[PDB]
Amino acid sequence: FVPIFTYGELQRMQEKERN
Amino acid sequence: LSAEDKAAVERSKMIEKQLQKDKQVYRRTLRLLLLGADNSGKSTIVKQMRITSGIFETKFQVDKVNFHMFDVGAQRDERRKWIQCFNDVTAIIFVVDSSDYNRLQEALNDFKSIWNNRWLRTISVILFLNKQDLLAEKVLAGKSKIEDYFPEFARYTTPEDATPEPGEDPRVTRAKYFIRKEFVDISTASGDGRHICYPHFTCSVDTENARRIFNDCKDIILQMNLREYNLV
Amino acid sequence: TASIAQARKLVEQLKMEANIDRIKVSKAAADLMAYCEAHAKEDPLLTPVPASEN
Amino acid sequence: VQLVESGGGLVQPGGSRKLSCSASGFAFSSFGMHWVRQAPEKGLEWVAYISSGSGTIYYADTVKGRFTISRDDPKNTLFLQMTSLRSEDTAMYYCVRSIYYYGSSPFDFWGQGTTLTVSADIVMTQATSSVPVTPGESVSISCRSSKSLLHSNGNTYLYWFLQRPGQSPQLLIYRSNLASGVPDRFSGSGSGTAFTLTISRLEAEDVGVYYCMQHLEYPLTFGAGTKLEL
Amino acid sequence: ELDQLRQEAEQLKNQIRDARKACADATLSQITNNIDPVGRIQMRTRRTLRGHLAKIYAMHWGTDSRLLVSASQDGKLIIWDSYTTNKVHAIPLRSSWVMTCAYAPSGNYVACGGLDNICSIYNLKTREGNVRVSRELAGHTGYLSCCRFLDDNQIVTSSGDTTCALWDIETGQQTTTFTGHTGDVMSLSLAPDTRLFVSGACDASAKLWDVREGMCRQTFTGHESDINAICFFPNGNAFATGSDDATCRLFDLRADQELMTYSHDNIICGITSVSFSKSGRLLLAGYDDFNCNVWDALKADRAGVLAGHDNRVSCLGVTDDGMAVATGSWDSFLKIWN
Amino acid sequence: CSPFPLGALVPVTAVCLCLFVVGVSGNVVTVMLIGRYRDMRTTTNLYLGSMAVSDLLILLGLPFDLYRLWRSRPWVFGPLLCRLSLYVGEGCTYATLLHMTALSVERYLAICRPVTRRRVRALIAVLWAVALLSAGPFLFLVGVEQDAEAAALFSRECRPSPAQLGALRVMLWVTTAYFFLPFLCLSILYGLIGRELWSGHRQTVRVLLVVVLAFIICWLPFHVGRIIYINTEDSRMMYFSQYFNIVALQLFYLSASINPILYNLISKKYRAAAFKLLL
Repeated sequence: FVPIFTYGELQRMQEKERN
Repeated sequence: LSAEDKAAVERSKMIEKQLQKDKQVYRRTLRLLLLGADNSGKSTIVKQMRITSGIFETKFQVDKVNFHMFDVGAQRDERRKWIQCFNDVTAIIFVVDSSDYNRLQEALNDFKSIWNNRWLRTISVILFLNKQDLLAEKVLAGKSKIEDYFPEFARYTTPEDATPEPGEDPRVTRAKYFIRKEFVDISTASGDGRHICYPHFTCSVDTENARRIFNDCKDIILQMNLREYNLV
Repeated sequence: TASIAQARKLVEQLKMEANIDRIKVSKAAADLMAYCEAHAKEDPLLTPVPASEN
Repeated sequence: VQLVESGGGLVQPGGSRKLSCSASGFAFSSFGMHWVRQAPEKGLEWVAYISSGSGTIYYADTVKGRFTISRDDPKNTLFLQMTSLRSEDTAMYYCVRSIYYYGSSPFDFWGQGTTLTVSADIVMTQATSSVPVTPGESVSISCRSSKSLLHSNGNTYLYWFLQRPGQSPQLLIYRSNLASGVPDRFSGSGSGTAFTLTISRLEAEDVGVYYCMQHLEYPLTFGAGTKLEL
Repeated sequence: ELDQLRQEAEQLKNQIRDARKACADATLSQITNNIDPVGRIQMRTRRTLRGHLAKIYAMHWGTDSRLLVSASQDGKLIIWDSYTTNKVHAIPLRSSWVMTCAYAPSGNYVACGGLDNICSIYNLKTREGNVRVSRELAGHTGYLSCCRFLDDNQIVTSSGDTTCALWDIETGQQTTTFTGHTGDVMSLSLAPDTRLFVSGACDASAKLWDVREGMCRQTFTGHESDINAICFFPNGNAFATGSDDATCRLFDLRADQELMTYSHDNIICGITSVSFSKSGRLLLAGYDDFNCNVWDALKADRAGVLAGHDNRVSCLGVTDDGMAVATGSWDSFLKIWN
Repeated sequence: CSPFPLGALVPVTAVCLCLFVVGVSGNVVTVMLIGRYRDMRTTTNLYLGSMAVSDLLILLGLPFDLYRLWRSRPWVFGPLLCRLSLYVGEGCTYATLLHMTALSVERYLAICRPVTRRRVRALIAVLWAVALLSAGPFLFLVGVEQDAEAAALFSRECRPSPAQLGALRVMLWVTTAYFFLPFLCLSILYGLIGRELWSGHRQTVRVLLVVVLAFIICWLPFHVGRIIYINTEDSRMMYFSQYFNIVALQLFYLSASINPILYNLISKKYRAAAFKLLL
């Protein structure tokens, strides 16, 4: 299991940075 | 299943346990073959290396390793048959007296026949050139020269990497190195990297014969491991 | 002398071998075939017997 | 081969006594040991059994738990720790060797035995308890078993023993097969449930009691015993 | 003098050759050409006997087809129960380099032989219950090649000293000596009548010997290498001999010449052991190719192949009733076929 | 905004397919040579065959993973499929590590000495059982798909659980034992073997050095990237961890494909058997 981020976690993280 | 059958099965299991126990001693004990002509001084080694008869067994232990050396008795010179039994052994101790320049051709032919055997293709041969003092005396007295037997002795030169022993004349060193090279010429022939010869110089009074055989067996076991354990 | 003795022994050995009643090959082959056929049914290897006899 | 038992004597009920037998002249480690008692004016009874190396041990229902058997292969001696002796346990015990393999003859040698004067099972039965016969006449002894002794392998596990007056039992037949040392006059044959022991010609030394035994299962059971009067 | 003797011997050999050729009215491959074929005989490993610490070299079946004895160079002789696969007895040999073994017809004694040049007979029916040495038959100036019991008191032994001898276990002396061969004898073959036996040596020839007279009557040739194995026909009038030339030949005592030749362009390995079935219809022979091929005794066609071993098949034995066959190899296994 | 855009994804996919093909071919050849020939079934040969089987089972996961990294929004064939996709791969990885450690220990005991088939088989079975048991939590902690009626249905592929991420973290922190201990073992054993042989021998020590260097360069980045993944706190950290983890994936597949090249193809008996099979 090589951890690889998915499209879902990119948008979640981006929405958190912009509050 | 009757009780007699169960008792027989129990006895069979006991015999199997006894055989498994004997395996621990059989696999650890290294078996070696001792060959040589009648003039060879193998008897002096057998008598001193104790650290219508047929096969003669000689057992000794050095460095906690038990070695079994076997010497052929009254068997005839028909070697191609009974030599098949001594296959799969660790090594074959081949002793030859290099001081007798007369019967060197017979010894070389025997070594070539043993090294080029179909069954001993994977068995190494430990070469021991016994009776080096007599050879030195004969080559220094000038009575019998090696040129009278081999025409190549007059053209052979001492190798550059030859490390002579202290207190030894250059003639004895050159003669022994020529003999070693003549033996290695046949040893390397048809080698194929599956078996290697180990030329060594020994004498009747040399008590270090058990250590040389021990080192040779260690090297052979190391090579066998490197081959089997996928390291060569 | 052992050479003459061995020669005489080999000579006498061939005399006893030459004076032997040798039959034709045809009759010997016929006898062998008859013997093989007389015991063909009594050979578990030639005829595999059921598992009840093994 | 020789077995000399020791440890017998007068013991009160509930006491403790250990019988000891000395083995010599054979491989004591390879042969299994058996204990068979003989009450006064009675038949034989199997006590216990031990295999080579103390790997398999069995006791009879009448002695299980109280008595324990042990052997000493290095010293070549057999021990029988008998605890909680009862008034009915008074009997002469015999030490018997046995070996189990294809062609073996178990119960071949019977020791001298020692006396201890205190203070489903295949039951064997013999319809003939006493048969007076004359010398030279062919004697025929019959035996009967409640369970068929014919195993799936086809072997008949029947044993015949002859105990002469004042001597230990002697093995005659172990399986039709004649035991070593026994004359060819004795012969045994029968079906899985019916057995017959026929003597070709009786002699003066053949007098005694004949005991039958089955070896189909561990709980060996002996017979009533057929005595022949001269 | 010697020249005239050699010329006379050559003339006698030529006369014997011409006589053997004159009696060759027809070959065995022509009379048996119309017989029904044997087909393919498939054999599967029924029992797998293991326990030997070294290579298995020799084995022999006794009178009872259930008991089996095998010889291994580890110094142990184990009696195997072919039905229950149980080890009956274990005999620790003094000499580890054993090369042959024999099982007496009565089942009471067994013999062995090897590089020790001494045939040791072990008693199995000892009253003490332990297997001990009965007699140490010595006198052979060479390794023992094969041993076979004639009865419960007499035994014939073969050695690599080019000489055979008939031993008497009662006294331990050679009652008859055979010195006609010119090579190391490899294997023996006793006739069913136990009155005659033919042996083969490294001289590529086999000679029929007599037990009582102690003289050779017939000499068979035709091989191009050393004869390692030999087995007599169940009837006792013929025998086969195996050699390293990968060609098995069938010789008849009545015809005094070869009858059939078994060979194949695909087999180049030597023959180690040869055996016959109960009726002699199937001829089984062991080869150095890790397999054991079965040949037709009347058609020379390969009826099957046994490839259950992973090393050289060193021995081969068929039970007296032909119910099962045993094959031993250097891989310390002894598998039973059928 | 897309993960690993097409600019750099095509070369990654190409190299992944090439390494997959190479590893599959090598594992198939090794298994065939080990099974068809009996003499090639020794203890070391059994270890190599088991390791090749494990690697092949890992390579059978490249197909699915190539699909995850290309399209992570669509389905992944259900939770059970993903859970087993992650479990078999992790178990085969642990088994390969344990087999490498056992082979190193055996080589040390054989060469640096001053063995039984049953014992070796039992040890291999115990190692396989331990590897399969250690990856147990991956069947419950992760592997569950996690998120107009069907527009709602999209955006779902294995992701770790949100609340149980701490469990995955503390587990991956313990998984480091599968790196430090095998690394130390291999290093020390190869150093001792070189000291004994080099101080034939030169080729052996060079092969051992190459093997250990490849092991390091291929496994250390994997654990480093995983530790970074479980330590992601900022957006740029995640952006860098994506590249680090894809590089770790490439190195892991390269190691899984070159394992037989370093272990099997370097042997003399293996090459002899391969030539005798092809001819």
